[PDB]
Amino acid sequence: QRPERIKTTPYLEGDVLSSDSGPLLSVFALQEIMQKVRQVQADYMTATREVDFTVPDVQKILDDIKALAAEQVYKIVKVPSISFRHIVMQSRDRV
Amino acid sequence: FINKRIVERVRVGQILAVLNRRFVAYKGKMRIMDITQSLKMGTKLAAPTV
Amino acid sequence: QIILDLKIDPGERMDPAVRMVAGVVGHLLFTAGGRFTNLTQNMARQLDIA
Repeated sequence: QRPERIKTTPYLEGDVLSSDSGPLLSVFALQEIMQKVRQVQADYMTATREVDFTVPDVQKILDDIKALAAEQVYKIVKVPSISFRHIVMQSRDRV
Repeated sequence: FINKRIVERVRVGQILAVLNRRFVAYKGKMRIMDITQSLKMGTKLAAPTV
Repeated sequence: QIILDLKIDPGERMDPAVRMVAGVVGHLLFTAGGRFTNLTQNMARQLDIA
């Protein structure tokens, strides 16, 4: 289906060592940034408003941005709001 | 006799009159770290012996 | 967007020949060209001493 991956000569055929993917490197890349900062702050004195570098679940976020694409701003009614009312006084010709 | 202005009797308008020294305060969000102990990290390269 | 460095640690003890052959590999695997760079200004120095 792709003529860039047709093995006609046995030169590009070897063992299969490991396998990565999209959502296995993105959670991995956020771990190796926060671990480099939590290390060099725990080795020497610092002076910082304390923040805690955690790694959120990226797969829930991309499953939640798409969930905002299903929401509807408008609504569909059969009658508008009442928008006006009246107060009957003790008279019978003036409200 | 001591020629050092240790105690004056001042009016209440002169309480804030000693504000004349310039301080420099670093930001709260930025950080300040001491890397004096970081001038010794490093491995000695072993010479190749057979 | 992502650069590389060297991670000097004393917790391991490797062969003195695995460093020199890893300098020949880095001089033809990475790119420190005139437009972008894969490896930093310090690791480009340490692959030369290797």
